[PDB]
Amino acid sequence: ISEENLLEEVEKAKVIADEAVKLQKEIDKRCQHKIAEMVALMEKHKHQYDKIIEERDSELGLYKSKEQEQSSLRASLEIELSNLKAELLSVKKQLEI
Amino acid sequence: ISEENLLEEVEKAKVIADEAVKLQKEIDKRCQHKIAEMVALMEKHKHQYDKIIEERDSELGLYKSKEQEQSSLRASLEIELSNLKAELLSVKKQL
Repeated sequence: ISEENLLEEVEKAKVIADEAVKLQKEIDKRCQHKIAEMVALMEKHKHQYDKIIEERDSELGLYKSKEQEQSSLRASLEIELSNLKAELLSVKKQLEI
Repeated sequence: ISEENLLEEVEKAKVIADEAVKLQKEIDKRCQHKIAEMVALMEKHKHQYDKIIEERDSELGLYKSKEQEQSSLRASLEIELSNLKAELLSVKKQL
Protein backbone atom coordinates (compact mmCIF):
# COMPACT_ATOMS: atom_id res chain seq x y z
CA ILE A 1 0.00 0.00 0.00
CA SER A 2 2.20 2.86 1.21
CA GLU A 3 5.38 3.71 -0.66
CA GLU A 4 7.20 4.04 2.74
CA ASN A 5 5.97 0.60 3.72
CA LEU A 6 7.75 -0.90 0.56
CA LEU A 7 10.93 0.84 1.36
CA GLU A 8 10.86 -0.42 4.96
CA GLU A 9 10.21 -3.94 3.89
CA VAL A 10 13.19 -3.79 1.43
CA GLU A 11 15.46 -2.38 4.02
CA LYS A 12 14.64 -5.08 6.47
CA ALA A 13 15.01 -7.85 3.90
CA LYS A 14 18.39 -6.44 3.20
CA VAL A 15 19.45 -6.50 6.83
CA ILE A 16 18.06 -10.00 7.28
CA ALA A 17 19.94 -11.27 4.12
CA ASP A 18 23.12 -9.84 5.57
CA GLU A 19 22.66 -11.55 8.91
CA ALA A 20 21.80 -14.78 7.28
CA VAL A 21 24.96 -14.61 5.15
CA LYS A 22 27.04 -13.93 8.18
CA LEU A 23 25.60 -16.68 10.35
CA GLN A 24 25.66 -19.26 7.60
CA LYS A 25 29.42 -18.60 7.14
CA GLU A 26 30.00 -19.19 10.81
CA ILE A 27 28.03 -22.47 10.80
CA ASP A 28 29.80 -23.75 7.67
CA LYS A 29 33.21 -22.66 8.97
CA ARG A 30 32.74 -24.67 12.18
CA CYS A 31 31.33 -27.66 10.46
CA GLN A 32 34.23 -27.83 7.90
CA HIS A 33 36.79 -27.41 10.71
CA LYS A 34 35.32 -30.38 12.49
CA ILE A 35 35.47 -32.42 9.32
CA ALA A 36 39.16 -31.43 8.86
CA GLU A 37 40.05 -32.45 12.41
CA MET A 38 38.46 -35.85 11.93
CA VAL A 39 40.11 -36.38 8.55
CA ALA A 40 43.40 -35.49 10.09
CA LEU A 41 42.97 -37.96 12.88
CA MET A 42 41.94 -40.68 10.48
CA GLU A 43 44.97 -39.97 8.38
CA LYS A 44 47.40 -40.02 11.26
CA HIS A 45 45.86 -43.43 12.30
CA LYS A 46 45.88 -44.83 8.81
CA HIS A 47 49.61 -44.06 8.67
CA GLN A 48 50.48 -45.69 11.99
CA TYR A 49 48.63 -48.80 10.83
CA ASP A 50 50.33 -48.71 7.54
CA LYS A 51 53.77 -48.69 9.04
CA ILE A 52 52.83 -51.71 11.28
CA ILE A 53 51.45 -53.59 8.36
CA GLU A 54 54.57 -52.91 6.24
CA GLU A 55 56.96 -54.10 8.92
CA ARG A 56 55.24 -57.48 9.19
CA ASP A 57 57.17 -59.26 6.28
CA SER A 58 60.36 -58.68 7.89
CA GLU A 59 59.12 -59.54 11.38
CA LEU A 60 57.55 -62.73 10.14
CA GLY A 61 60.84 -63.59 8.30
CA LEU A 62 62.80 -63.42 11.42
CA TYR A 63 60.14 -65.44 13.34
CA LYS A 64 60.19 -68.07 10.67
CA SER A 65 63.92 -68.47 11.15
CA LYS A 66 63.70 -68.92 14.94
CA GLU A 67 60.67 -71.17 14.50
CA GLN A 68 62.53 -73.44 12.15
CA GLU A 69 65.28 -73.82 14.57
CA GLN A 70 62.81 -74.51 17.42
CA SER A 71 60.95 -77.07 15.28
CA SER A 72 64.28 -78.87 14.70
CA LEU A 73 64.96 -78.85 18.40
CA ARG A 74 61.51 -80.14 19.33
CA ALA A 75 61.80 -82.88 16.71
CA SER A 76 65.26 -83.87 17.77
CA LEU A 77 64.37 -84.10 21.55
CA GLU A 78 61.47 -86.30 20.56
CA ILE A 79 63.54 -88.55 18.41
CA GLU A 80 66.21 -88.87 20.91
CA LEU A 81 63.82 -89.90 23.70
CA SER A 82 61.93 -92.19 21.28
CA ASN A 83 65.25 -93.78 20.36
CA LEU A 84 66.34 -94.23 24.00
CA LYS A 85 63.05 -96.00 24.76
CA ALA A 86 63.58 -98.35 21.72
CA GLU A 87 67.00 -99.26 22.78
CA LEU A 88 66.01 -100.04 26.38
CA LEU A 89 62.88 -102.01 25.19
CA SER A 90 65.25 -104.12 23.01
CA VAL A 91 67.66 -104.76 25.90
CA LYS A 92 64.62 -105.87 28.03
CA LYS A 93 63.78 -108.31 25.24
CA GLN A 94 67.27 -109.84 24.86
CA LEU A 95 67.40 -110.21 28.68
CA GLU A 96 63.87 -111.62 29.08
CA ILE A 97 64.56 -114.43 26.58
CA ILE B 1 70.51 -99.04 38.87
CA SER B 2 68.16 -101.59 37.31
CA GLU B 3 67.64 -101.57 33.53
CA GLU B 4 63.93 -101.66 34.31
CA ASN B 5 64.37 -98.56 36.38
CA LEU B 6 66.03 -96.81 33.38
CA LEU B 7 63.31 -97.74 31.04
CA GLU B 8 60.55 -96.43 33.27
CA GLU B 9 62.43 -93.19 33.74
CA VAL B 10 62.96 -92.76 29.99
CA GLU B 11 59.28 -93.41 29.39
CA LYS B 12 58.37 -90.79 31.86
CA ALA B 13 60.79 -88.34 30.22
CA LYS B 14 59.40 -89.23 26.78
CA VAL B 15 55.75 -88.69 27.51
CA ILE B 16 56.55 -85.51 29.38
CA ALA B 17 58.67 -84.15 26.54
CA ASP B 18 56.02 -85.05 24.02
CA GLU B 19 53.36 -83.21 25.81
CA ALA B 20 55.56 -80.16 26.76
CA VAL B 21 56.42 -79.82 23.10
CA LYS B 22 52.82 -79.98 22.12
CA LEU B 23 51.75 -77.31 24.53
CA GLN B 24 54.64 -75.00 23.65
CA LYS B 25 53.72 -75.25 20.01
CA GLU B 26 50.03 -74.46 20.77
CA ILE B 27 51.00 -71.45 22.80
CA ASP B 28 53.47 -70.28 20.05
CA LYS B 29 50.88 -70.65 17.39
CA ARG B 30 48.05 -69.01 19.29
CA CYS B 31 50.25 -66.03 19.82
CA GLN B 32 50.98 -65.79 16.05
CA HIS B 33 47.27 -66.11 15.25
CA LYS B 34 46.41 -63.39 17.73
CA ILE B 35 48.88 -61.04 16.08
CA ALA B 36 47.50 -61.79 12.64
CA GLU B 37 43.96 -60.97 13.89
CA MET B 38 44.93 -57.59 15.16
CA VAL B 39 46.84 -56.82 11.93
CA ALA B 40 43.96 -57.88 9.81
CA LEU B 41 41.68 -55.53 11.85
CA MET B 42 44.07 -52.66 11.48
CA GLU B 43 44.15 -53.22 7.72
CA LYS B 44 40.41 -53.23 7.38
CA HIS B 45 40.29 -49.99 9.34
CA LYS B 46 43.07 -48.58 7.28
CA HIS B 47 41.20 -49.30 4.05
CA GLN B 48 37.94 -47.87 5.40
CA TYR B 49 39.80 -44.72 6.15
CA ASP B 50 41.50 -44.59 2.75
CA LYS B 51 38.14 -44.73 1.06
CA ILE B 52 36.80 -41.77 3.17
CA ILE B 53 39.93 -39.68 2.60
CA GLU B 54 40.33 -40.47 -1.17
CA GLU B 55 36.82 -39.36 -2.11
CA ARG B 56 37.61 -36.06 -0.41
CA ASP B 57 39.08 -34.28 -3.42
CA SER B 58 35.85 -35.08 -5.30
CA GLU B 59 33.55 -34.05 -2.33
CA LEU B 60 35.63 -30.77 -2.09
CA GLY B 61 35.09 -30.39 -5.89
CA LEU B 62 31.30 -30.46 -5.78
CA TYR B 63 31.23 -28.49 -2.56
CA LYS B 64 33.25 -25.78 -4.28
CA SER B 65 31.00 -25.36 -7.29
CA LYS B 66 27.90 -25.43 -5.07
CA GLU B 67 29.38 -22.87 -2.73
CA GLN B 68 30.26 -20.67 -5.81
CA GLU B 69 26.71 -20.99 -7.12
CA GLN B 70 25.24 -19.97 -3.76
CA SER B 71 27.57 -17.01 -3.41
CA SER B 72 26.85 -15.83 -6.94
CA LEU B 73 23.17 -15.97 -6.29
CA ARG B 74 23.65 -14.14 -3.04
CA ALA B 75 25.75 -11.37 -4.64
CA SER B 76 22.92 -10.83 -7.26
CA LEU B 77 20.30 -10.79 -4.56
CA GLU B 78 22.26 -8.06 -2.76
CA ILE B 79 22.62 -6.04 -5.95
CA GLU B 80 18.94 -6.25 -6.53
CA LEU B 81 17.88 -5.41 -3.00
CA SER B 82 20.24 -2.46 -3.13
CA ASN B 83 18.73 -1.27 -6.48
CA LEU B 84 15.27 -1.63 -4.98
CA LYS B 85 16.28 0.46 -1.96
CA ALA B 86 17.85 3.34 -4.06
CA GLU B 87 14.82 3.46 -6.26
CA LEU B 88 12.30 3.54 -3.44
CA LEU B 89 14.41 6.18 -1.68
CA SER B 90 14.20 8.13 -4.92
CA VAL B 91 10.43 7.88 -4.97
CA LYS B 92 10.57 8.74 -1.24
CA LYS B 93 12.41 12.00 -1.94
CA GLN B 94 9.76 12.78 -4.69
CA LEU B 95 7.04 12.57 -1.90
